[PDB]
Order: sequence, then C-alpha cells, then structure tokens
Amino acid sequence: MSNMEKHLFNLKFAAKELSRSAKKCDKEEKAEKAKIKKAIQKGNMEVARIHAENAIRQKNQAVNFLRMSARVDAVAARVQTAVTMGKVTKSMAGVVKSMDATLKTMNLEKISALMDKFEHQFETLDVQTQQMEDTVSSTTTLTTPQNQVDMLLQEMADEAGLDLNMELPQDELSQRLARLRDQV
Amino acid sequence: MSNMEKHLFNLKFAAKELSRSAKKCDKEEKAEKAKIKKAIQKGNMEVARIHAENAIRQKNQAVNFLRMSARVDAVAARVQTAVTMGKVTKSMAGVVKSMDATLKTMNLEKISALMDKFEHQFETLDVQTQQMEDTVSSTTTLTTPQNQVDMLLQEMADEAGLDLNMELPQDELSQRLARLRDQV
Amino acid sequence: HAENAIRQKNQAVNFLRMSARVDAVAARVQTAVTMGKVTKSMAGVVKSMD
Amino acid sequence: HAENAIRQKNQAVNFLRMSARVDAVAARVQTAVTMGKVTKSMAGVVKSMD
Repeated sequence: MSNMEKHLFNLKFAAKELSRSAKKCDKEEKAEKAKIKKAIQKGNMEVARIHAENAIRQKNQAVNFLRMSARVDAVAARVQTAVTMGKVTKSMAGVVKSMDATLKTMNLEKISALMDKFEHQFETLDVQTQQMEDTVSSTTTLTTPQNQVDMLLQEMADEAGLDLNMELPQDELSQRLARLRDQV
Repeated sequence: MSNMEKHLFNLKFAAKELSRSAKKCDKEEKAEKAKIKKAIQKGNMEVARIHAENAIRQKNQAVNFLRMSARVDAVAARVQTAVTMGKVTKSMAGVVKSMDATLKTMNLEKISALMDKFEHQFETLDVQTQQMEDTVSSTTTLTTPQNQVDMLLQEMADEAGLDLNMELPQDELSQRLARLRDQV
Repeated sequence: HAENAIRQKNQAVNFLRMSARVDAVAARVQTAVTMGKVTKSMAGVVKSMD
Repeated sequence: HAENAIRQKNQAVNFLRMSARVDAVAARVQTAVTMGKVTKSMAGVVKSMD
C-alpha cells in the first residue's frame, strides 16, 4: 500500500467515523426527547430541563459532525483523484519508455526493409509452388488426358443446362490505355 | 491507543458510570417509597420518617448524578472532536508532503515533455501499421482482385435495395476558408 | 445534504470523463501490444523462410 | 457517452481491418508451412527411389 493510499484510507475512515458520530447523536437526541416527556408528566421540572439541554446539545452536535464528515469526504475524494492519476501517469511514463526502446531497435527503415523482404520471399515461394504443380501435372499427364476432362465438363454442363462450350477456351479501360501508349 | 484516546475512553466511561448511578438512585427511591407505605400502615412513624428521608435524598442524588453525567458527556463529545480532527490534520499533512515530493520529481514541464513524446510515438506506430497493411495488401493482391470486390458489394447492395453505386468512388466551412486563403 | 448532492453529481462527471480518457489510452496501448507481436512474428517468418 | 460511442464505433473498424490483414498473412504462412512439408516429403521420395 502506497504512502498516499495509507492517507486515503485514513481519511475515508475518518469521514465514516464522523458520519457514525452524527447518527449516534440523532439516536440519542430522540431518546432524550422521550425522557423530557416522562419528566414533565411527573412534574420533575429540573430533570425535564436537564434532558432538554441534552436534546438541544445533541441536535447541534449532530450537525457539526455531519458537516465535518462532508468536508473530510470532499478531501478524500480529491486525494483519490491524486492516487488514480498518479498511477495513470506512471503507467503512461512506462509506456513511453518501452515504446521508445522498441522504436529504436525496429525503426521505420528497418521495418520497410523487413516488409519488402517478406513480400519478395512470398513471390519466390509462389514461383516454387508453380513449378511443383507443373512437375506433378506433367508426371501424371497420362492419367488425365485433356479430351476426357473436356468431355466430362461438357457432359456436366449439359446436365446443368449451361450453354458454355467446354472444349473451346474461355478491362476496356486497360485496352484504351494500351492504345494510348502505342499512339504517342 | 493514543494518549488522548485513552483520556477519551476514560471520560466516556465516567459519563456512563454516572448515568448508571442516577438510574440506581431512581430504582432505590422507588423502593424506599414502598417502605414508607408499609411503615405508615403499621403506625411505625419513626421508620416511616427514616424511609422518607432516604427517598428524598435519592431523588436529589439522582438529579445530581444525571447533571454531572451530562457535563462529562459534553466534554467527551468535545475531546472526540479533537481526536478526529487530529487524525484528519495529520493525514492532510501527510498528503501535502507526499504530493510535494511527486510534484518535484514529475513537474509540469517534465509532464509536458512526456505527453508530447507519447503522442509523437503513437504517430510513429500509425505510420508503421499503415506500411504493414500496405505490404500485406500488395503481397496478397491476386487473391482479392478489385473487380470481384466491387461486383460483390454491388450484388449485396442490390439485395439490400440500396441505390449507391459500388464500382464508382464514394465541409462547406472548410471550402469557404480555403477560398479566403487564396483570395488574399 | 444539498451541497453533498451537488458535489457528487459533479464528481461523477469528472470520474466518468477521466475513465473515458484512460480507456482511450488503454485502447491505443492495446494496439501497440498486438502490432508488436505481429511484427515480431513476421520478422520470424522472414528469417526462417530466408 | 456520445464521444465514447463514436470512439468505439471507429476502434471496431480498425481492429476489424487489422484482423483481416493478420489473417491474410497467416493464410500465406500456412501455405509455406504446407508446401515446406510437401517439398521435404518429395525430396525424401526422390532419394529413396534413387
């Protein structure tokens, strides 16, 4: 527990202790009022007065305790802010230094390099899979003759009611720009 | 237990001891009244008088004990205030010194610096994610052709009943101020 | 009690606004944590493929 | 609350877009892992048949 958190806890406790003290005065002021009534009925006017003074003294003590409780709470609410924004400020100071380290050892130039390399190596691994796929295609060339695939596609297209010819092979802005390149 | 808290406890106890003494006198004054009655019925007028004197002496003792109890309570209520506002004052003196330390080692100039750095480093980490996102976008450029995304968006818009064209690309105060800058 | 009520009405708004600010920060440190991990994984991939 | 709502609306879109990018990468590292294994198996076959 931080040294301010110890103070915060003590202030919050003191605010409650005062609030309890005010409630206890309300309880006892109600009790003394009952004793005035009894003393008046018995004609004990000296005792009636003693209880009257108690009742008025606890009525007013309550208000004092209640007002101090309010003040100590307001303070505690403000020390709470300091405790919280302390923690937030220290966390953000931590973030700033750990990001400062990482942005040194991986600067944007080094990231640019890494990204370009990443992309170029995946271009390679695409050239590689292409030539594996063409090695398998030619190795198994007798197992899948072209004409049998073309005829099966046409048969399945006929059953699907699709007019697209499967034996035969199967935008404008690109063509416009192409013409421009040649025309200049 | 603080040296004042020891005194507070002793005063609170003494107030109760006096209040109990007053109740005990009320109990015994009621008892002596019963003995007067019996002594009068038996014609024992000397004994009747002895009990009468007891009854009147305990009636008046009660009032004294009750009044002192009230005074000792009032004192105890005020020593209570001193105990509480002692604790509050020491807590607030603690707060003042722990905040004085923290505001030295993290002054507003040092905070200003930290905040500016924090912001500048997050501007960097946004430039960084941008260029990672553009590296992935170009590396996977053949998996998401533009025209297939545009056509799917249009298809989903047609089913939603939305007239917004998805092939095509998709305030005044800014434009007014822009014109002003050029006009001067 | 009136003064207490008005003081807690306004304290609430302050706490609520600071909460919002600290959240926004946390959301942004979250991005840094995630894109750190992603960048280190992709640096690893690049060297093992190399 | 309005500022929170608009800030989380837009954070969501950012997280969602980064998620999409990291997935695309992962899909491509998956290809490398698989075609690594395939290439090593086929290199093994070639030498045991040799």
